[PDB]
Order: sequence, then C-alpha cells, then structure tokens
Amino acid sequence: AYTNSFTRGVYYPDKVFRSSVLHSTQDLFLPFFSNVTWFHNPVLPFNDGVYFASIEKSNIIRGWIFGTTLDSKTQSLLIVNNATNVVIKVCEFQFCNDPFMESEFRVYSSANNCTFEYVSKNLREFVFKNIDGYFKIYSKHTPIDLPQGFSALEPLVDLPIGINITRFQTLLALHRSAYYVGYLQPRTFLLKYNENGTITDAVDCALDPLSETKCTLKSFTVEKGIYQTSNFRVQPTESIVRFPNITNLCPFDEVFNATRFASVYAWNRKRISNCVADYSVLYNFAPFFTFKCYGVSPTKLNDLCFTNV
Amino acid sequence: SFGGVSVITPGTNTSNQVAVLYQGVNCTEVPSNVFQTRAGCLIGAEYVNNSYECDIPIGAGICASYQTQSIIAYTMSLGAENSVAYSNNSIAIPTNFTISVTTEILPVSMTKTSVDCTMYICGDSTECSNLLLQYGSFCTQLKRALTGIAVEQDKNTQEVFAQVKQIYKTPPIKYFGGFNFSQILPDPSKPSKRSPIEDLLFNKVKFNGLTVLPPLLTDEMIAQYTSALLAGTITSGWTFGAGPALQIPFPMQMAYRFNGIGVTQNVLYENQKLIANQFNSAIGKIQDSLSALGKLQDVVNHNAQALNTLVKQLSSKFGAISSVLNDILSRLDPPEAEVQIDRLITGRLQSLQTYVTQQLIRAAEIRASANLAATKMSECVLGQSKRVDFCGKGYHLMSFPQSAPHGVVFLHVTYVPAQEKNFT
Amino acid sequence: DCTMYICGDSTECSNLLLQYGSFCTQLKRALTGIAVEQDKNTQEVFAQVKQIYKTPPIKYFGGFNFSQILPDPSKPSKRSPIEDLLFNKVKFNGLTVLPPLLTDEMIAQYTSALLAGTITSGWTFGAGPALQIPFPMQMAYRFNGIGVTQNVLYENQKLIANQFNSA
Amino acid sequence: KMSECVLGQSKRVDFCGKGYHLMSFPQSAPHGVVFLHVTYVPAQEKNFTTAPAICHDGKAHFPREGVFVSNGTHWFVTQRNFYEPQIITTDNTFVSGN
Amino acid sequence: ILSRLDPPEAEVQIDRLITGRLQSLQTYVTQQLIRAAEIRASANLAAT
Amino acid sequence: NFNGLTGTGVLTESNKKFLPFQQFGRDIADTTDAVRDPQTLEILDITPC
Ligand SMILES: *[C@@H]1O[C@H](CO)[C@@H](O[C@@H]2O[C@H](CO)[C@@H](O)[C@H](O)[C@H]2NC(C)=O)[C@H](O)[C@H]1NC(C)=O
Ligand SMILES: *[C@@H]1O[C@H](CO)[C@@H](O[C@@H]2O[C@H](CO)[C@@H](O)[C@H](O)[C@H]2NC(C)=O)[C@H](O)[C@H]1NC(C)=O
Ligand SMILES: *[C@@H]1O[C@H](CO)[C@@H](O[C@@H]2O[C@H](CO)[C@@H](O)[C@H](O)[C@H]2NC(C)=O)[C@H](O)[C@H]1NC(C)=O
Ligand SMILES: *[C@@H]1O[C@H](CO)[C@@H](O[C@@H]2O[C@H](CO)[C@@H](O)[C@H](O)[C@H]2NC(C)=O)[C@H](O)[C@H]1NC(C)=O
Ligand SMILES: *[C@@H]1O[C@H](CO)[C@@H](O[C@@H]2O[C@H](CO)[C@@H](O)[C@H](O)[C@H]2NC(C)=O)[C@H](O)[C@H]1NC(C)=O
Ligand SMILES: *[C@@H]1O[C@H](CO)[C@@H](O[C@@H]2O[C@H](CO)[C@@H](O)[C@H](O)[C@H]2NC(C)=O)[C@H](O)[C@H]1NC(C)=O
Ligand SMILES: *[C@@H]1O[C@H](CO)[C@@H](O[C@@H]2O[C@H](CO)[C@@H](O)[C@H](O)[C@H]2NC(C)=O)[C@H](O)[C@H]1NC(C)=O
Ligand SMILES: *[C@@H]1O[C@H](CO)[C@@H](O[C@@H]2O[C@H](CO)[C@@H](O)[C@H](O)[C@H]2NC(C)=O)[C@H](O)[C@H]1NC(C)=O
Ligand SMILES: *[C@@H]1O[C@H](CO)[C@@H](O[C@@H]2O[C@H](CO)[C@@H](O)[C@H](O)[C@H]2NC(C)=O)[C@H](O)[C@H]1NC(C)=O
Ligand SMILES: *[C@@H]1O[C@H](CO)[C@@H](O)[C@H](O)[C@H]1NC(C)=O
Ligand SMILES: *[C@@H]1O[C@H](CO)[C@@H](O)[C@H](O)[C@H]1NC(C)=O
Ligand SMILES: *[C@@H]1O[C@H](CO)[C@@H](O)[C@H](O)[C@H]1NC(C)=O
Ligand SMILES: *[C@@H]1O[C@H](CO)[C@@H](O)[C@H](O)[C@H]1NC(C)=O
Ligand SMILES: *[C@@H]1O[C@H](CO)[C@@H](O)[C@H](O)[C@H]1NC(C)=O
Ligand SMILES: *[C@@H]1O[C@H](CO)[C@@H](O)[C@H](O)[C@H]1NC(C)=O
Ligand SMILES: *[C@@H]1O[C@H](CO)[C@@H](O)[C@H](O)[C@H]1NC(C)=O
Ligand SMILES: *[C@@H]1O[C@H](CO)[C@@H](O)[C@H](O)[C@H]1NC(C)=O
Repeated sequence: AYTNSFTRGVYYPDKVFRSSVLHSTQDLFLPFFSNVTWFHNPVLPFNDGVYFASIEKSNIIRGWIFGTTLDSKTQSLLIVNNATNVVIKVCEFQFCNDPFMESEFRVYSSANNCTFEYVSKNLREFVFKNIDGYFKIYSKHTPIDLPQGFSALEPLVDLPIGINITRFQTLLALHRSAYYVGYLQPRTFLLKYNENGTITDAVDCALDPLSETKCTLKSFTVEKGIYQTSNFRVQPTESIVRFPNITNLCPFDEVFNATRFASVYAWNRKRISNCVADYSVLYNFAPFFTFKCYGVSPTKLNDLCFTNV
Repeated sequence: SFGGVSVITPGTNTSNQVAVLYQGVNCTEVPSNVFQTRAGCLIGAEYVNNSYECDIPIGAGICASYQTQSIIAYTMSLGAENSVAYSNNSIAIPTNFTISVTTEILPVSMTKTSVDCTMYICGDSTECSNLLLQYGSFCTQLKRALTGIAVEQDKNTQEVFAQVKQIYKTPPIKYFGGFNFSQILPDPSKPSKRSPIEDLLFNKVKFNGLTVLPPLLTDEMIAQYTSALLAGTITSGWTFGAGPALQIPFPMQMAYRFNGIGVTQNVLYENQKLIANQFNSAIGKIQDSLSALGKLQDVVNHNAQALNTLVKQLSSKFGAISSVLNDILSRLDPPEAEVQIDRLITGRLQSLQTYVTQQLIRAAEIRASANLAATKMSECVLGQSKRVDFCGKGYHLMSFPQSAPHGVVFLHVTYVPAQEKNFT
Repeated sequence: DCTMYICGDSTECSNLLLQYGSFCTQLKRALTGIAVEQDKNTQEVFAQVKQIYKTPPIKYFGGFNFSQILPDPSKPSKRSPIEDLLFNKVKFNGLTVLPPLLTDEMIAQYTSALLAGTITSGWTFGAGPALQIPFPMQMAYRFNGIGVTQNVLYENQKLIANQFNSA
Repeated sequence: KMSECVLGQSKRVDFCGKGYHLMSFPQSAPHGVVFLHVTYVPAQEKNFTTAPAICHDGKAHFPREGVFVSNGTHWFVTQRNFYEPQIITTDNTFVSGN
Repeated sequence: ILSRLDPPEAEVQIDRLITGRLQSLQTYVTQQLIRAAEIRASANLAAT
Repeated sequence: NFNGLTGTGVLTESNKKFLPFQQFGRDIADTTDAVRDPQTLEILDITPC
C-alpha cells in the first residue's frame, strides 16, 4: 500500500534560537504531500536519509539495522531499546537473516571491534540522515492511517560514527505466547516561528505556484496582484558531434603492405603529413601478435592531434 | 525558448485558485483553459466575450478578475459610452449643484540615515581599519553624499508648512455661518493636539553603523503650522498671505468665492442653509473613507528594504574564503589574508556606494513631490485657483491642510453643477 | 534574467555566482519598479475621461472641418489622418521586453473621447456632466476669455473658420 | 517664471514674489538669473460693520462689485481693495430676490 | 576556462568574468533609473 | 567568547526561553543576540555598546 503524507517530516534544521521571524531554510526534508510507502521484512534502500513514522501504543519496533552490506566482515550500526533506554552501538556484527521465559535478542551472534558504546493511539516519528560521517536522529513522541497536522521534530542524538549507509532493515516483536518509510529530498521551506521559538507552520516552496509566490514574498498571505516568481527554460536533448569525412586518408595502406620490407640495419622511414587519419583499420585489423602503445592509449588515437607521424 | 513565469492570484483572503502566465511562450512549447495573448500563454483562466473594468492588468489590453468562483481573462473596458445630443441651437444648463470634497496625499520628507563606513566594512578590527587607508577618501564622499541629502529633508518640510509668519487662532465660538469645522480644527482633548481627522492619519500609518537621524521638526510642530493655516483661511480668507490678516465673516467669504468661478452671489445667500448642510455631510464622509495612504507607506518600505539589503551584503564572500575578518587573518597567512580582506573591503564598499547612489536618486523624487506640495499649499489653500484639476475636480472653492506622518493631506472643496435641462 | 546574462546556463559559474549574495534580486526589483511606472505614466496622461464620448453622425459644426484630427474608420486602427502620419514617420540571453498594458487602439479611444467631448460640450465635461452648446458660440466665449468682445467672432464667423481650416 | 512673471501678469500665489504681482524685471547673474519682483501690498486697515445686501421698496439689493460698509451712522459701497466710498444708487447695485 | 584549467585554477577566472559582467549589468540598471525619472517628469507635464 | 562564539557587547539577564537543545539565539537578519552560559545554563542578551 501507499499513503499520502500531509505536512510531515519537518525538523529543526539546526541550533540557534529565534523569535517571530519568517525564516527561509534549505535542507533535506520529506516533501509535503508526498508518496510514502507502507509496510505491515525486506532490505530497503537508503539513498539519502529516511523518514520513519509508526502508530501503536505497544512497542513493536525493536530497533533498526543500518550499513552498506548488512553483514559481517565490515562494521555496521545497531540501535536497540529494551525496557530501560536506547542503546547506540557500532560494531562488526553477524545478523540473523530473520532477526527478532521472556528471553530475547536473537538479532546477532557477533559484536567484534566495537567503536562506540552507549547505555542509559500513539505516534512515534523519526528522521534519519547521514552527513559528513554524522548519523543524526530526530524524534518526538506525541499521543493521539495517520491523521493530519504539523509537529516539528527536535534533535535526539549526535553520533560521530563515520559509518556509510546504503541500506537498512527493521526489527519487530513477534507473538509467541505497522510502520512507514519515506525518504528525504533537497527542498526549501519558509518556516514560521512563534514567540517561544518553535516552528508552528511551514510552506513547501516547490509545490503549487501559489506556494512559490509565498516563498518569494516571505509571507503566508499574498495580496491580490501579479507576481513574478520564477522562469521557464527549455532544455536541450541529445549531444550530436558533427565532423568532416576524410578524403586524403593519408595512406597507411602501403607502409603496412610494402611487398619488399627493409633489413633492420638500413630501415625505411616514412613521414606522414597534414592528411586524413583513421587508426580504426589498425586496431580492428584482426590479425596481430604484439601491439603495445606507450605515449597514448590505443583507443585515444583519434581524439588527439600531432604534427609529424 | 525562455521567459518569465508570473502567478495571478485573487488574494489568499478570497480563494486559493491561481492562473499562470508564461511570458512570450508559445502554447505548444509550454511543457483545461489555455488562452493565447500577445504577452504569452495564460493557463487556468477562462476567456469570456464580455468586457469589464480592469482589475488585475495582464497586458496588451487583457486583464483578469475573480468574478465568474473561479478566475477569468478579458479585454478591459475603458468606460461607459455616451452620445452627446449635439445640435446647432441646443444648450444644456444646470439648475442645481452639489458640493464635493476630495482628498489628495503627498509625501514631503523621508527618513534621514547615515552609515559609518568603518563599522560597516571592518566592524571593530584593527587590521582592516589600517587597510582602509589605502583606498583614499571614499568615506569622505560617502559621508558628504548622505549628509547633503539629509539636510534637504528638513528644508522640504519648512517650505510646505512654514508659509505663515504668525500663529493664528480661531475664536472660541467655533461656529461659522452654519459650517461645522470641528473635524479639521485641533480638538483640545487628544494626544498632543490633532484634529479628529488627523488622528486617523497618524493612526492608520544601532546595528553596525546604520544610524537613523531624527527630523528637525517634530509632529507636534507640524500640527501647529497646520492649525495656524486653518485659522487664517476661515477667519481671514486669502488676505493673510499678502499682508495683514483682515477679518471678514465667513458667509461673505463663500459668496466671493462663488463670484470667482462665474456664479452670482445671490445664489449662495438664498441657499446658505443647503450649502452648509451639504458641506457638513461631505466632510463627515472623509473619516469613513479613511477608516489610501500608499504614497506614504511606499517611502517607508522602500528605504527599509534598502537598509536591510545593505546589512545582508555583509555575509557575501566576494571571492574570499570567509566573510568574517576575525576568521581569515587568524587562520591562513598574513600575506594572503590581506588580499582576501581587500576583496571583502571592495565588495562591501561597492554595496555601500550603491546604497548612496540610490539615496540620491530617491532624494530627487521626494524633493520633486515636496516642491509640488509647497506649490499647492500657496495656490490651493492661500488662494483660489483657476488651474483645471490642480486643486481637485470641479470648480475650486477652497482647501484645508491636514498633517500626515511624512507628508501633507489636502482637503479640496469644489463646486460641481448638476441636473441640466435642454433649452433653445 | 541575471543568471542568463552573467553565466549563460553554466552550472559551475552559477554556483560560484551564489557566493555574491543577492545582487540578482536587486536587479530585478529595480527593473520592475521602473517597468510598472511606464503604464502609470501613460494612464495618467490619457485617461482624463470617464465616459467615451462619440460625435454625431452629421458634422456641420459651423464651418470648421476637423476631419484631419478625428478618427477615420477606413484607416488602420481607426486613427485620424494626422495620427496615421505620426506612426508613419516614427531576443538573446536573458533579455526580454514587456508589452504595454494600453494598446494603440485603446489610446485612440481616449483621444477620440477627448475630441468628441470638447467639440460638442467645450470644457464643461471636465467639471461635471457634459453640457452641449453650439460650436460657434463656444468660440465666442473663448474670445471673451482673452479680452475680445463677442461680436468680433459672430460677425467674422466665416473668416475665422477659413483661417482655421487652412492652418 | 521668465514667461509668466516677466512677459505677463500672473495670478499664481507666491509664484512671482510676496504680495499682489504687478511686474518683474530680470537681471543676469553668473550661471543664474535674478528676478526683481514688484508687488502690491495693502496697508493701514480700518474696521467697519458690513451687511450682505440692502433692502429698499421691499426688494433686496446686492453690490455689483464691492462690499457694503458702515462708518457708524451711514452706509456706503466700497471697492474691496482700497477704501473709497460712494453713495448706494440704482446704477451701483442690482436687484435679485426679496 | 573550464577546459584548460583545474577546478582550483578555473574558479579564479570565473570570478573575473562575474565581476566584470556584474559591474556592467549593474551600471545598465542604474542608468535606467536615472532616465526613468526624466520620462516620468515629462509625463507629468503632458498630463498637466 | 562562549565556546567559539566571538563577539563584543554588554551581557544582561534575558527573558527568552530556548529549547532544551539550543545554545544561542539570533534575531531577524541573522545576528546573534542571546547566548546560554555553558556552566550556569542561563540565557543572556548581548546588546551592543
Ligand atoms: C593491406 O592490403 C590488404 C589487401 O589489399 C588489406 O586487406 C583488406 O582488409 C579489409 C579488412 O579486413 C577487408 O575488408 C578487405 O577485403 C581486404 N582486402 C582485400 C583485397 O581482400 C589490408 O587491410 C591492407 N593493410 C592495412 C593495414 O589496411
Ligand atoms: C442647424 O442645423 C439644422 C439641422 O440639424 C438646420 O436645419 C436644416 O436647414 C437647412 C437649411 O439651412 C434645410 O435645408 C434642412 O432641411 C434643415 N434640416 C432639418 C432637419 O430641418 C439649420 O438650418 C441649422 N442652422 C443654421 C443657422 O445653419
Ligand atoms: C438641489 O438638489 C438637492 C439635492 O442634491 C435638493 O436637496 C434635497 O431635497 C430633498 C427633497 O426635498 C430632501 O429630501 C433632501 O434632504 C435635500 N438634501 C439636502 C442635502 O438638503 C434640493 O432641493 C435641490 N434644489 C432644488 C431647487 O430642486
Ligand atoms: C459638528 O460636528 C460634530 C461631530 O463631528 C458634532 O459633535 C457631536 O455632537 C453630537 C450632539 O451633541 C454628539 O452626540 C456627538 O458625540 C458629537 N461628536 C463628538 C465627536 O464629540 C458637533 O455638535 C457639531 N457642531 C455643531 C455646531 O453642530
Ligand atoms: C435634450 O434633448 C435630447 C434630444 O434632442 C435628449 O436626447 C436623448 O438622449 C437619450 C440618451 O441619453 C436617448 O436615449 C434619447 O433617444 C434622446 N432623445 C431624443 C428625442 O433624441 C436629451 O436627453 C435631452 N437632455 C436633457 C438634459 O433632458
Ligand atoms: C473637409 O475639408 C476637406 C478639405 O480640407 C475636404 O476634403 C477634400 O475635398 C476636396 C474637394 O473639395 C477633394 O478633392 C479631396 O480629395 C478631399 N480630401 C479627402 C482626404 O477626402 C472634405 O471633403 C471636407 N469634409 C466635408 C464633410 O465637407
Ligand atoms: C478692529 O477691531 C478689533 C476688535 O474688534 C481690534 O482688535 C483688538 O485690537 C486690540 C489692539 O491691538 C487688542 O488689544 C484686542 O485684543 C483686539 N480684540 C480682539 C477681539 O482681538 C483691531 O485692532 C481693530 N483694527 C484696527 C485697525 O483698529
Ligand atoms: C459718516 O460719514 C458721514 C459723511 O461724511 C458723516 O455725516 C455727516 O454728513 C453730512 C451730510 O449728510 C455732512 O454734511 C457732514 O459733514 C458729515 N459729518 C462728518 C463729521 O463727516 C458722519 O459724521 C460719519 N459718521 C461718523 C460716526 O463718523
Ligand atoms: C556544571 O558544574 C557546576 C558545578 O561546577 C554545576 O553547578 C551546580 O548547579 C546546580 C543547579 O543546576 C546547583 O544546585 C549546584 O549547587 C551547582 N554546584 C555548584 C558547585 O555550584 C552545574 O549544574 C553543571 N552543569 C551541568 C549542565 O551539569
Ligand atoms: C506512488 O507511486 C507509485 C509508483 O511509483 C504508484 O503506484 C502509487 O499509486 C503512488 N501512490 C500514491 C498515493 O499516489
Ligand atoms: C538492555 O540492552 C543492552 C544491549 O543489549 C544491554 O547491554 C543491557 O544489559 C540490557 N538491559 C537489561 C536490563 O537487560
Ligand atoms: C577487527 O577485528 C579483527 C578480527 O575479527 C582484527 O583482526 C582487527 O585487527 C580488528 N580491527 C581493529 C581496528 O581492531
Ligand atoms: C562512503 O562511500 C563512498 C563511495 O560511495 C566513499 O568514497 C567514502 O569514502 C565512504 N565514506 C566512508 C566514511 O567510508
Ligand atoms: C508558549 O507560547 C504560548 C502561546 O502560543 C504562550 O502562551 C506561552 O506562555 C509560551 N510558553 C513559554 C514557556 O514561554
Ligand atoms: C479578509 O478577511 C477578513 C477576515 O479575516 C474579512 O473580514 C474580509 O472581508 C476579507 N477581505 C476580503 C476582500 O475578502
Ligand atoms: C505557435 O506555433 C505554431 C506552429 O507550431 C503557430 O501556428 C502559432 O502561431 C505559434 N503561436 C504563436 C503565438 O506564435
Ligand atoms: C465570442 O464571440 C465570437 C464571435 O464574435 C465567437 O466565435 C466565440 O466563440 C465567442 N467566445 C465564447 C467564449 O463564447
């Protein structure tokens, strides 16, 4: 299934307090009214950040797995949260292909070379991104298909890990005795701050022509008139490189076909001039035992120009 | 193909519908309602065959309006048609008249600003301050250019209001042949001393060197000039502007003023009650129209936007590695820091010089307006003019000044004929 | 279009250009401010009427022949013979020209309304309702306004009309 | 101003000096012009009692030009710009209304 | 400039073109503001 | 200097309320006008001389 977001995935772009100031910011957000996949599991791509919402009073989501290979022989991130608190950890793991008395934690079976440790209905939103080796998490837990409203998310962690991520999975608590996945794109918003310094509203500056007018004017109320907001630029397609033909193919055809060659001690010497050239007959000749080219590569013998051959 | 893109909106307080004009783009190369105009392709509005008054101007005779729950395009109408029943022995002569009162608003002065060049460019930095010595006398030019136009701003307000030698007062018995002037005369029970109408006019409207200087004349001082002009024209007519103020009763002043436009004086004296009733209602309508002033708000907004832009140019690199002078020099190499700081100085100096050039160009516009306002003060308030349309629409009788925050508002009283009949 | 002039659609230059701040916003505001006043300047010179006045089908007037300044339906855009003579004597990278709001036809409508108003009602329509008066009598009032008596017009009506028509 | 103050007489207030414009004479100055403005200024006013019209034979009489003044015991017609009284006659006035 | 220079060397040459072309375009617009005041003054005389 | 924030001005008790992750505030036009003391966790305004 797929659903329609409304105004979700807006987080505080940075520190810096602020008052009544319609501030304009450019960053990685979840676009407003976007197409978010729905899951009720398989390895998903990363590509640039992730939006992750969910709904449920109990706690079905039992951590995430991130990284490039999601396997051993290389380090990865693992985030779990038991009934105590969140545990960030970065080791080399060996993950079960299906990870999940009251005994638990059958997720991995190896934790080598740990480079980071840490210990300590309802809507639980997260924003994940990974920039310059920093893995950021924003979150907020607000009590009540998702509803409709606006709520800005605050920083949770600051993790100087260094980890690369291209794919991730999720972890669920099974029965033995619902979540969303969006992605972030570079967009521009106009953010409205209240006197307490919180974000109360936003405008997506890449949606309906009216929003582009609001963003250019730095307002949420536009007065009647006509406004120049942007520009139209037709784009070119295809790249055609035209050129001459040949004519004086400058006949290699005899120096490689001379019926009477010359003994080595008195070797012949033919100098090409400003004529046509086409080495495609040499490289593609088909019959050859040794062909080694030292100055330039054998294929770039046409993308160059020399004086005396 | 390239071109601008404009957004046509009825206002967010009316609807959220919108139409888009692609300027000089053919309607086959854009990627419902598509309308081709000589100004480009209009999409999202329907074109009708009727003709309305222009609301939102599109161009080349085409306008848009929000009338026919949607958005439409149309060729604006210039006005209603009227054929005049001309013949060679027919005349139309009025049998009645109305008194009309209209307003006119003019900016007189603007905000006096100065910028300290050293705090803008360097900002408490000794390495930069010494480098300013290698550019010569640029700051000398900057201070004189802004000061030379700041002095004129006080001159502009003296020439409009200080056109009377004495401070005239009205008698306590505020009652003039039946005319009620209490909305234009000072009301002894208000902030400072404004008329009830001036209260609408005033109620409706240290960073890093960027300093704002106060005007020489305060708003209380301008109110006192305008109340003296009002007292003179009601008690003394137009005599105080050519010598000593000479008293004459007001009913007799109005009779002279009718004579000056071609109306005999008996027409006033036998209808005195009607003209006083019409005047008193016409003045009372002014407060409804005020409760307009865009000619004054534009001056404040244009200068505020220039001051904000000047500050924002302090975050440009202008081809340096950092915008902060305490950064470059600290982490780099002095020989290189000097060249990069000189790039910041040059870029910021060019911004500041652009600011000054635009203030001189804008100062000429305010002076041109203030010269017109001074001319109207003498020719509309201190006398009766025959210049067509110069002192309001209709046959000029009289004018009363009102003060505004950075300008002056004239109340023009004109005579307009009505109810014509046919004669041979 | 600031970017198209300075860089000309090149991503390396246009990204470096961003380092100079907002000069390209100032350029647009300056040009917009003077491009809007061009229609305001024209609007305030010609739109001095509320009604569009038309002349009568007959055209005796009094001897005067204003046919050289009044519209001619047989000419392009219904201009006068003199307005036609006047219009008979007098693309790239990021540069465009905006059309005026008032077309030439609309300007001809303003001038024909002023011309139809004054020939039939004199100056009365600029102070109120248009009041007709015979043209010959309008000229006699105009002489009075300069200190000449009225009989000088009425006894020389053909002479004044002949001098006007020839001039 | 050269056209309107020197080549003619203006009624524009304060355009050709202070007072009632009579005439002006130009003088040449380096890079400029100097105007010598000749004006009419009234002086030495007296106060009088006035009335808009006079009744005679049950009819209202209005002045053709001027104002009615009273010196305390008798009424006269004067011109408005210079005190010069004349007797009120039927050639000085016109009749309109009752 | 983008074909016979490495990126650290081409940036310097692009800034020279931006500065020159920006200066010329900014001069163009200033001169139009100065002429625009004159046509407006003429239009006010024509309206009068 | 507040752990990197370099400036000049008069420090006074503020009446703003930061969020429990924010160090300093800026005004409109993006200039720092308040900071939080790292040790005492109090917000101070930074008016100019
Ligand atoms: C030397 O000459 C021979 C024959 O004259 C060339 O052989 C030709 O090779 C091309 C490519 O395979 C064939 O399509 C032709 O049919 C061949 N010629 C004949 C007559 O069959 C050979 O290419 C020449 N040497 C070089 C270096 O070009
Ligand atoms: C004023 O115009 C009217 C027409 O509108 C003139 O009446 C015409 O007079 C001529 C003779 O001069 C007759 O031949 C026509 O038959 C009349 N027309 C009508 C409809 O009766 C009138 O003569 C004009 N006045 C002057 C002084 O020229
Ligand atoms: C001239 O016109 C005015 C209206 O503009 C007439 O005055 C109005 O007359 C009506 C009818 O008697 C009254 O109900 C209104 O109250 C009057 N208005 C005012 C402001 O007094 C006036 O009667 C007309 N004069 C003539 C001679 O017809
Ligand atoms: C002149 O008009 C003013 C209003 O602009 C009149 O003042 C009003 O008078 C009535 C009757 O006393 C009161 O109910 C209002 O409250 C008054 N308004 C204000 C603002 O005080 C005034 O009476 C008029 N003067 C004459 C002589 O008629
Ligand atoms: C004076 O008389 C003329 C006719 O000579 C009147 O003209 C009328 O104008 C209206 C439009 O306003 C037309 O619909 C009528 O057909 C005209 N009538 C005639 C008989 O042609 C004109 O209205 C009169 N003026 C006044 C002030 O009453
Ligand atoms: C108005 O006057 C003009 C002349 O100034 C008349 O037009 C010309 O008339 C002569 C004959 O007298 C012709 O030979 C010309 O060809 C005419 N010119 C044009 C352009 O047509 C005109 O006929 C007069 N109008 C009326 C109604 O009498
Ligand atoms: C005309 O009479 C008025 C009084 O009705 C004179 O004004 C008075 O002038 C004296 C002397 O300057 C003052 O002391 C009084 O206060 C004035 N009275 C008022 C009510 O203002 C005026 O001076 C007389 N004009 C002439 C030429 O004598
Ligand atoms: C007002 O002026 C008149 C006229 O000068 C004075 O009245 C007298 O009028 C008779 C003729 O009816 C003359 O013979 C007298 O010489 C006049 N007397 C004077 C003193 O001029 C009248 O006195 C004047 N009134 C006042 C109050 O001065
Ligand atoms: C940093 O350390 C200081 C002590 O050096 C802490 O100051 C304490 O603050 C609490 C209130 O928050 C007071 O009740 C204590 O009495 C203070 N201690 C002293 C010795 O003055 C300060 O809270 C610490 N900051 C943080 C963020 O933990
Ligand atoms: C999201 O896009 C997919 C195609 O990538 C489409 O099948 C799906 O219907 C879309 N979802 C919505 C809510 O439009
Ligand atoms: C919670 O999980 C962490 C990580 O596995 C572990 O170190 C910690 O002991 C757990 N707490 C309890 C009470 O089991
Ligand atoms: C990581 O662990 C492997 C053994 O699994 C070891 O050989 C290697 O030295 C470790 N790397 C570091 C940086 O400790
Ligand atoms: C992440 O992968 C990119 C290649 O996609 C590589 O160039 C980069 O060095 C990696 N980052 C880290 C921190 O290993
Ligand atoms: C938060 O803002 C509300 C208004 O939205 C205000 O009433 C309240 O006092 C603020 N809270 C604080 C702690 O300043
Ligand atoms: C603007 O909105 C207000 C309510 O906020 C309303 O009273 C007013 O009529 C609206 N104006 C228009 C033109 O719709
Ligand atoms: C757009 O192009 C078509 C041909 O493809 C042409 O017929 C039409 O006139 C063009 N429109 C304009 C406004 O030039
Ligand atoms: C407008 O009228 C023309 C004829 O003059 C007609 O062809 C056209 O269809 C009409 N337009 C509409 C929208 O009805």
